Amino acid sequence: LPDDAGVTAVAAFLSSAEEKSKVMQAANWAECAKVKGCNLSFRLVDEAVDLVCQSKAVREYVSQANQTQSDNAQKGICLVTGKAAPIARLHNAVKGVNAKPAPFASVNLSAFESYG
RNA sequence: GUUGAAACAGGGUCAGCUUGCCGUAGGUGGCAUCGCCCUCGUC
Repeated sequence: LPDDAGVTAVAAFLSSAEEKSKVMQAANWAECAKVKGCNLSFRLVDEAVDLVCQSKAVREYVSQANQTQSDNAQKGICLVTGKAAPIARLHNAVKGVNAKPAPFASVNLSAFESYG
C-alpha cells in the first residue's frame, strides 16, 4: 500500500528507533505506561481525526485483507447464516463480558471438540 | 452396532465477641343499707 503518506509515514516512524524513543519522552507517556495493554495508534498529522488505520487505503486494505485472506479458509458451511462463507476458526474476542475480551464461541480444550 | 461420548461444586470456614429495660409512679379521692314492717288473729 504505497503512496499513502499515512503508512509510509509510520513505516518511516517504525524504521526510526529514535522517534519511538521520543514517544517514551512524551508529556503523557507516563500515563499510558500506567495502563497495562495500552493500545497506541498512529494518527499522522494533517488528517486530524483519521488514524493511519483510517485512511481510504488502509480502510480498503482491511476491506481487502478481510475479503481475500479471510476467504481462502475452510470453505463452508456457516453455522449462523448457513451460507458457504469460509469458516472462521478463532472467533473474535467478544469484549465487555470477562476481565478480557474472550471468544464468546470458542471450543478450545482437548475435549470440548466434538468430532475432531 | 458408525455417530457427544468423559465431566464435582468441589475441598472448608463458630457469626461471632457482648450489651440493665430501664430508672418510677397514690388507686385513688368518698359514698347511710337504707327509709319501715302487730306475730299475729285464738283455742
